Amino acid sequence: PPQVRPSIAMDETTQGQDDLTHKLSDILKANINVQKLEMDGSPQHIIN
Amino acid sequence: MNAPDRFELFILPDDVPKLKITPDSRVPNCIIIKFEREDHTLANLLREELALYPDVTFVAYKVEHPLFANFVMRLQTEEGTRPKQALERACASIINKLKTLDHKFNEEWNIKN
Amino acid sequence: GHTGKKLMAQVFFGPTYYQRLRHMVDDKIHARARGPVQVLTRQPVEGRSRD
RNA sequence: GUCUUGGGUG
Repeated sequence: PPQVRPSIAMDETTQGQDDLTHKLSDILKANINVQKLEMDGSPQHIIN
Repeated sequence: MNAPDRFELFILPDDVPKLKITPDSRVPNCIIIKFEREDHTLANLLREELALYPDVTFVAYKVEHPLFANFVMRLQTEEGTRPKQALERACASIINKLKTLDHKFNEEWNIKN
Repeated sequence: GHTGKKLMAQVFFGPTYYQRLRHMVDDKIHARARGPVQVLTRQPVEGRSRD
């Protein structure tokens, strides 16, 4: 939940996500990129 | 921010008496006096005046804390005498001594002119 | 000073150069009953200036 | 309101 990775406020209008949130976003991007290889051309040096 | 006022040393509040007398029951004919808003100036004067009376058997004072402007005085007297009466007697005697001292100082100062 | 009586011992007395250091008690005294907490842990924040 | 760096105190 967001409690484990809360955001914060820089100057009254700004927020950066916690490290875990950006890490989870990167994991999601990696997952979707994986689901973009077994659906089309993939010369075995991109799947790995 | 925690400093008390410099006039609470001498200015008596309205809820604080100047003088408060309680008896010491352990020994006969003894009383404990707390003087508020006073210091060593009155205490030592009174103590050394009272210590020289024949009928005063015990007299002492202390200032329990320097940050609080009061002192407490223990005074005992013999059977006939009351410590209170000895206290007025000492006050009157010191008043007379200061009056004589003032008269002689003024005369001396005039002669020096 | 209280009695005007002489002190039985004599006192080493004279001028000495002293310094006023930057550490004053009024810059250090801090108390907290309840106040702001941290976002993540919900525990009291760190700092005299932050309460 | 957050992270690092630096100067310090007992």
